[PDB]
Amino acid sequence: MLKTGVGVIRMWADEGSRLSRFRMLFTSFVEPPCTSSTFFCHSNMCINNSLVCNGVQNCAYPWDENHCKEKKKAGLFEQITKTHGTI
Amino acid sequence: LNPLSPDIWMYVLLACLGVSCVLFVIARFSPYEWYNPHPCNPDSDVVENNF
Ligand SMILES: CCCCCCCC/C=C\CCCCCCCC(=O)O[C@@H](COC(=O)CCCCCCCCCCCCCCC)COP(=O)([O-])OCC[N+](C)(C)C
Ligand SMILES: *[C@@H]1O[C@H](CO)[C@@H](O)[C@H](O)[C@H]1NC(C)=O
Repeated sequence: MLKTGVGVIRMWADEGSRLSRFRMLFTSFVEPPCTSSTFFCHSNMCINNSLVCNGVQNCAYPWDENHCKEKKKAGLFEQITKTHGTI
Repeated sequence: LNPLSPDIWMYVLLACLGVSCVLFVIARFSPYEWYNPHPCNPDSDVVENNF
């Protein structure tokens, strides 16, 4: 967790150690008391509300990614299809 | 109402409507179900069906 808003991530690699790879995810955040256009994860996060349901973790434990799946709840109406809704 | 799935509760309820229509057709079609009522007066062509 950096202190400024600027970081200079590098990677050194020798000719032999060329296959070495990484993949990161940098996320902007502000102080605790968030507002509109900002979602609040705890421990000093004000990630953008676009980052909620982004499909990626933009925090700690996946808090931005929850209650974001809604399909259907039914009984025999769930199976009006090639299941027993034909029979 | 849970120990049978809600397609079985529909298949049972369609079976009661199924078999009772099958039983009513066969009872009117079968010539042995048409018994003769009035055993006190056993001479009349008034054979009945209770189904
Ligand atoms: C006047 C006419 C009279 C007839 C109709 C009167 C109305 C009747 C009233 C109500 C209707 C009957 C019950 C309600 C609806 C059916 C429910 C059902 O699930 O289907 C059932 C039967 O249907 C089939 O799936 C076909 C199976 C082929 C063989 C069936 C024998 C019939 C032929 C007779 C052979 C001659 C025998 C002669 C003596 C030896 C079984 O379904 P399933 O396939 O097992 O399920 C798949 C299982 N799976 C999901 C795990 C894969
Ligand atoms: C951050 O803010 C808005 C929410 O107001 C969000 O929808 C958008 O994707 C983001 N915009 C930028 C420029 O990062």
